[PDB]
Amino acid sequence: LLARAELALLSIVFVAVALSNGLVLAALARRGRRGHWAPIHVFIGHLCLADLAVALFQVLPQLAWKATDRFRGPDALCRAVKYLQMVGMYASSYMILAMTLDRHRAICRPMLAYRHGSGAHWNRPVLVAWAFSLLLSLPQLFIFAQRDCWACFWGRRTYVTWIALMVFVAPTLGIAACQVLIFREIHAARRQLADLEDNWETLNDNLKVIEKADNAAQVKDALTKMRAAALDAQKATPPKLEDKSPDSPEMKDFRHGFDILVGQIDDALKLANEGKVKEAQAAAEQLKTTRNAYIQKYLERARSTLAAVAKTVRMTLVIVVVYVLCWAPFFLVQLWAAWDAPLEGAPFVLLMLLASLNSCTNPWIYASFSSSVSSELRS
Amino acid sequence: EVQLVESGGGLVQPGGSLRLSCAASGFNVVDFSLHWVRQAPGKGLEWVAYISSSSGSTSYADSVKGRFTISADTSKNTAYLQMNSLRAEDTAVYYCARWGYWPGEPWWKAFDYWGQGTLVTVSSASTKGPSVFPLAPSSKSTSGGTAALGCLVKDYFPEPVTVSWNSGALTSGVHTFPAVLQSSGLYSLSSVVTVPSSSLGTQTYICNVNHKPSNTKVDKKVEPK
Amino acid sequence: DIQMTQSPSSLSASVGDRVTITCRASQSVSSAVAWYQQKPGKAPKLLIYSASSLYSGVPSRFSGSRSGTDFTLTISSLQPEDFATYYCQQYLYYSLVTFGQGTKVEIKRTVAAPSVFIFPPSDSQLKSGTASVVCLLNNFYPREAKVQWKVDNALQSGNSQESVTEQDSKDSTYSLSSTLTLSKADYEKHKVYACEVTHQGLSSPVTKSFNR
Ligand SMILES: Cc1nc2c([nH]1)CCN(C(=O)c1ccc(NC(=O)c3ccccc3-c3ccccc3)cc1)c1ccccc1-2
Repeated sequence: LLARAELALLSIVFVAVALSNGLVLAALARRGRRGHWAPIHVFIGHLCLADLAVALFQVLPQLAWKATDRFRGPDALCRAVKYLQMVGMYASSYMILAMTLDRHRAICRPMLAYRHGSGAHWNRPVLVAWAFSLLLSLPQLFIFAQRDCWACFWGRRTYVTWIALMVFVAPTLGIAACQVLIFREIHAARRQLADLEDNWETLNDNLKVIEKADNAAQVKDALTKMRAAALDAQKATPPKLEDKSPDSPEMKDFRHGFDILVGQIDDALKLANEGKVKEAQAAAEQLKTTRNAYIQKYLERARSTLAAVAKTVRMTLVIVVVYVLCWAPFFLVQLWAAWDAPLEGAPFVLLMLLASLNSCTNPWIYASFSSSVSSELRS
Repeated sequence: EVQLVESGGGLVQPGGSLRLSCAASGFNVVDFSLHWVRQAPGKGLEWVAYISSSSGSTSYADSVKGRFTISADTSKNTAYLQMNSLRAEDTAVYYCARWGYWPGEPWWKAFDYWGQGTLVTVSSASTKGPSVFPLAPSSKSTSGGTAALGCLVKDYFPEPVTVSWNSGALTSGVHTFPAVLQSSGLYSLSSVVTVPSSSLGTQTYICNVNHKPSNTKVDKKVEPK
Repeated sequence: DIQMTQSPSSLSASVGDRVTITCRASQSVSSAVAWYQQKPGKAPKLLIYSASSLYSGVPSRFSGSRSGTDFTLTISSLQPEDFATYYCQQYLYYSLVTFGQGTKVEIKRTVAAPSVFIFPPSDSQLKSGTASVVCLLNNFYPREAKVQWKVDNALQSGNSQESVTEQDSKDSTYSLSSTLTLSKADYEKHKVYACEVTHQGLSSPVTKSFNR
C-alpha cells in the first residue's frame, strides 16, 4: 500500500508550506508596520500569496482522499477546482518570472519605473502576472466536467505541450535570459569597482614610496603614476545601481575632491621638478586629507551597495534554481508521456509533491537571505 | 579668433644664440600654458619646453635643459624662448602650442591651437650661390621612345632655390627632387623632365635656376650627345 | 620618459578603405592621449583630443578608441584629403608630453615598372674636379625600390645619396634619384660605371651602365 504514504506526505507538505508562508507574510506585515518597508516586499508577499494559492488549491484537494477519491460533486465544483489549480501553478511560475524581471529592471537599468507602486502590497508587474495566470487558465473551464471527474478532451498532447510551453519553458527561458543579463551587469560592476580599488591602491603605494623616497627621482616619478591613477579613478562613474543626476554627491562631491587631489598632485610635481624634494614630501602628507574625505566613503558605500544587490540577486537565483529543479521533473514526465508516448507514467503524486516543495521552501529561502526577517527570531 | 604666431627663426651659426617669440591673439597667455614643440626635418614631433605664466613654472626637455630659457610677458601677451649654445641637431621647425589648465575641460583638450611654426637652421656653412650642370641623355640609350633631360644644381647653402623649364612654359613631366644635405654642408638637387620620341620632339630645353638668397640666375642649355 | 611607440610606420590605402593606426604607451597613462594630423608644410591639427573624443571641427569618420594601454585611430571612409601623417601624443602632465613616430598614409595604385635612366658626369662638372653619376628611377608606385652602384664591376656603398619625390596626386607614382659623387682622381682611374635597380615591378634587376 502507498496511498497512506501519499496522504501523509501531502499533510506534512501542507503544514510546512502554510506555516512557513503565513509566518513570512506576518513578518512582512510587521516590518511594514515599522519604517522598514521596501519595494521588494510587495514582490515577496505576492510570491508568498501564490505559494498559499498552490497550497490551498493544488495541494488541499489531493490531501483530502475522501474528496479526491472520485471528485464527488457538481461539475461546477470540479471546474472551479481545476481552474484554481492551474491559476496557482501559473501564478507560482510568473511571480518568480516577475521577481527576476524586477531584478533586471533594478540592476541593468535602475530607473524610476516603480510607477503606481504602493504599500498596499501591489504593483504593475505582479497584477500583470496575476491577470495572465487567470486568463491563461481559462481553458480549464471547458475541459473537465464531471467526467469521477476526468478530462473530457490530438487534443491532449497539443494542450499539454501548450501548458508546458506557457507555464515552464517560456517563463524559464525568459528567467534564464534575465539571469545571464544580470550576471553580466553584476560582473561589469564588480570589474569597475575592482578597477577603482586598484587605482586607490596605486595611489596609496606611490604615496608610501614618496614618503620613503630620498631624492628627486622616485618623487617626480611615482607622482606620475599617482596622477594617472587619479585621472583613471575620477572617470569611473558609479554603477547603474545608483542614480546619476546633477547636484548628486557622486557628480560634484566625488569629481571635485578628485579635482583637488589631482591639483595637489600637480603641486607636488611642480615642487619636485625644481629639486625641492623635501618640500615635495609635505604635499605627500597633505594628500591624505583629501584622500580620506571624498573617496574612501564612496568606496565603502559602493562595496556595500554592490554586496546588497548581489545578495538579492543570489536569493532570486536560488529561488529560480529550486523552481526549475523541482518543477522540471514533473513537467518533463507529462511532456514525455502525454502523447499516448512509450508507456504509462504511473508515478504522478510524488512528482507534483516535489514540485510543491518549491513553494514550501521559498519563504525559508527569503528569510535566510533577508536580514529583516532573520532578525525576527522572537515572535 | 585664436591664433599663435611664431617669429625670430632664421640662420645662426653653431654655438650662437637665438630668440623665438610666440604671440597669441584671441586669448590671454595667463589662462593658458604655452608649449614649444620642435619637429626636425623629416622627423616626428618632440616636445622642447613650456611656460605657465600664472605660476611661473618653466620646464625643459632633457636634451635642451640648461641651454634653453622659456619666459613669458603678459603685457605683450607673448612667450619667448632663448636658445643658447646651439648644436647641429637643434635645427628644426618650432611650433608654439597652447594647453589649458587642469581644473576643467581646457586641460583634456591637448595642444589644440598650434602656430605656423618657425624654421631655424644651424650650420657652419656660409651663404653661397649654386652651381648648375647638365644631365644630357644619350641618343643610344632607349633608342626610340621616352627620354630624360635634367640639370643638377649643387653647392648652394640656403634651401630656397627654384627650377623651371623653358622659363616656366614646360611644367608637365617635371620632377624636382627634395634637396639633400651633403656631407660638406651645402645642398644638392636634380631636376628632370620626360620627353617623347622622334628626336626629342624637336625642342631645345633650357634649365632655368634662380636663387634669391644669393641673388643668382642660370639659364643652362642642354643638348643631346 | 614614457615611450609612445606607433607600430604602423607607414600605411597604404585607397579611397573608401578603412584604415587603422595603433599606439602603445610604456606606462599606464589615463585617457590623456590625443591624435593629430599633419600635412606637408603645415602645423598639426588636433583630430582627437581625448582617448576617444572627436574635436569640434573634425569629420565624424575619424574615431579614436582605447583599451588598457593601447590606443587606436580609425578612418572609415578614407577621403582624398585624408592622406597625411598621423601622430599620437600622450599628455599626462605638462612636462611629460611625448609624441609617436608617426604613420604616413599614402594613396594606393597598381605596381608600376620603374624607368631606369643613367646620367654620367658633364665635362663642366669635371672642370671643377668632381664627377657625379645619377641613377634615375621614374614612375614606380612602391616606394621600396633598391638601387646599388657597381664601379669597375665592384659594388660600392656609403658614397651615394638618394632623394625621392613625394607621391604626386596626378598618377600616384614616385621618382627617385641616386647621385654617386667622386673626386677627379677617383673618377679618372675607373672605366665603367653602372647602376642596378631592383623593384617589385621589375622581374629581375635592371642594370644601366656606361664607360669613360
Ligand atoms: C489534458 C491536461 N490535463 C492537465 C494538463 N493537460 C496540464 C498539465 N497537467 C498534466 O500533465 C497532468 C495530467 C494528469 C495527472 N494525474 C492526476 O492528476 C491524478 C493522479 C492520481 C489520482 C487522481 C488524479 C486526478 C484526476 C482528475 C483531476 C485531478 C487529479 C497529473 C498532471 C495537469 C496538472 C494538474 C491539473 C490538470 C492538468
